[PDB]
Formats: sequence, structure tokens, C-alpha cells
Amino acid sequence: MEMEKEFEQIDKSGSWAAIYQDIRHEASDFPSRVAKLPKNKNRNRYRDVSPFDHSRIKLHQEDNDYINASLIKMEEAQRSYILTQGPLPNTVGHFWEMVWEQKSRGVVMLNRVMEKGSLKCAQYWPQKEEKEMIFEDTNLKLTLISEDIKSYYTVRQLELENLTTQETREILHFHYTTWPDFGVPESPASFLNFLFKVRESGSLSPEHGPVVVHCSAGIGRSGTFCLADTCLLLMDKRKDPSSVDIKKVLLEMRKFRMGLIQTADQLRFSYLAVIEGAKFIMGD
Ligand SMILES: O=C(O)c1csc(-c2ccc(C(F)(F)F)cc2)n1
Repeated sequence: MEMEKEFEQIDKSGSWAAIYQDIRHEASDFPSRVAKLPKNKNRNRYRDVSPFDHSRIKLHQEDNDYINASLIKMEEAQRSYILTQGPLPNTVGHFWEMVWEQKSRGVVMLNRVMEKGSLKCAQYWPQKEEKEMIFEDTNLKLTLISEDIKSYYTVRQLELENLTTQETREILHFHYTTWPDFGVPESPASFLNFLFKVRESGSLSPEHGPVVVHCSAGIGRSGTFCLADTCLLLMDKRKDPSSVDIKKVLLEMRKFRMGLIQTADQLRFSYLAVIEGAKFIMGD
């Protein structure tokens, strides 16, 4: 079925939970043996969220190459994304090592450091220009260059230096700051505006490594971001945009990381975002 009318048909019939459970039943199951080794327990935020072995990002290190991060490679859309958990106190150096080694331009953050009164990820970037951060375990230096605070998101320019080689690179930090502590946003308008700002920066384009996207577990809000982006790109590429099947795209993405889209409310929100976004693209 088309999307917008399949949407109204699920609303009127109140069957979002049943649609979402079908997706969960059909989703791929692949091994994640490296994630579960005892030496990696303090590298995982949640025991039930792990990268598959076949698609996990490897650190370029001979001691321990493990990070909780996955490469989502979308062949028809010609987009790739790295989805990862919010960094932990003992993985902030690994996080920036990955950004460096994978040649990423941008980092997309969809959570606040504290939500619901608890810490959802480490304070992994510097908050003042004159107070830079050094990660001694991976030999990197990180400096805040500039910061632009808007009503729904903040953009930061960061400098990452590889202290072994003295090479430097500019990284863009895109921070969506207004996702509610409970539920999903009422309108997708600010999330879509945010997605378009990431796109306009070059961070999603083939001349760079894959964008790094995270929330707390790296599957829920993060899944919504890449699902909406890929569906809108396919609608632009194909002769028949009504042939884009959001449930099929989500199942393809779940071949590369488990659990993408965590609730039936997140599924409905993804439909809403793609539907509204397709009207703004045109060309109208
Ligand atoms: O209209 C359609 O349904 C349509 C148009 S292009 C397309 C398609 C393109 C590429 C690939 C892949 F090889 F890249 F995987 C798979 C499907 N489907």
C-alpha cells in the first residue's frame, strides 16, 4: 500500500502495536559473540543491545578492537551510517578513535547528557574553547572551535588532532536538544528541519566517511533518523515514489543492527516524518 493512506488505515484501526510486533518477529537474528566476551562488559551500556559480529566497527588496535557500534550500509540509497551507543566514561577515547579512523565528518547526537534524572551518556566534548580535552588511551586532542545554539538544536565546530601524527580535522557536532523525556515529538517539523541541516553540511555525503549517529542505546531515536533519511532519498531516486515501503526499509536496516525503532510510537512518528518530508522536498 502507499504510505499516507496505510497510515490513516492503521490510525483508524488502532493497530500500531500489532504492526510493530510483526516487524519484531520478522527481524534478523545474527550472532554478537565479540560483544558478549567478559573483557568487554564495561564497554556496553545495556546488556540487551549489542552489535552483530558481521557489521560491527573494529578499532585499529591489536589489544582490544571492540566498540558498541554498527555499520548500516544502504545499497540502493547509496548511504551509509554508523549507529552507536552514547559513550561511557571508559569508552570516550574509543569513540573519538572511531571517528578518526572511519574518516567521519559529522556526529549526530539525539539525547541530552541527563534525562529523567539519570545520566544517559558521558560529557564527551569540551564546553569551553580554552578547556580542551585530551584522551590519553588513544592519543587524541579535541578542541571546541565555535558553538551555535538554536531553539531546537545546537551545532558545534570541533577540532580533532591525532597527537601521534599532528594531523588535524574539522568535525561537525549536530545536537538535537528537544526530544521529550517521554514519548515522541507531537510534530515532525523540527526533527525534519534538523535532518536537512545535517544534510546541508556535507556530513552525509560520499566524499566523507559515514556519519556517526547516537542516542543512549543507539537504536531508538537513532533508528528514526536514518530510516527517515533513507526513505526520503529513495522517494527522490525512484520513478514511482509511492513504491517506497517503510516497513521493508526498516527490516533491511535491522540486518545490520538489532532493535532499530524501540516502540510503536517511534514507528508511527517515522511514518509521520517521511510523509510530511515528502511534501516539502517538492517540489512544494
Ligand atoms: O520502483 C521500484 O521499485 C524500484 C526502482 S529502483 C528499485 C531498486 C533499485 C536498486 C536495488 C538494488 F540493487 F540496489 F538493491 C533494488 C531495487 N526498485
